[PDB]
Amino acid sequence: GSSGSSGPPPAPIPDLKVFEREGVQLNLSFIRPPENPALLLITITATNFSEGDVTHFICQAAVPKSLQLQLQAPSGNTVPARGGLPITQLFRILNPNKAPLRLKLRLTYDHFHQSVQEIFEVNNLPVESWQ
Repeated sequence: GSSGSSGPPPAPIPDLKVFEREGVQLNLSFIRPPENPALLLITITATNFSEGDVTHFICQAAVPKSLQLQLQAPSGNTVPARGGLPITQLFRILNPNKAPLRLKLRLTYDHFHQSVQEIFEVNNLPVESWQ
């Protein structure tokens, strides 16, 4: 029939701020699937509110040999400046070596008919991720 489980609620991981712009806003989400504990599915949420619709957005990353990285198919190289739907990209990472490393986030796009290049490294990652 139908049966849940016996036990208290776990402790998930709250979003993480990596990039904040007067118009653009990027958020980081960590997912830890039960089937694969050593697997870390990271997600990105780039929102645009400014009066300049973004296009041809490029999202890249970098990880140390120890870990792995998988670039999944995007959703669209276009972001609505009218609070529409942001872009999301899936990235698989293997941390079986039990080594809590960091992740690099490379951003490259065009805004207001101008070149927008900003690179940063998320060093304020949560402990639960590896722990």
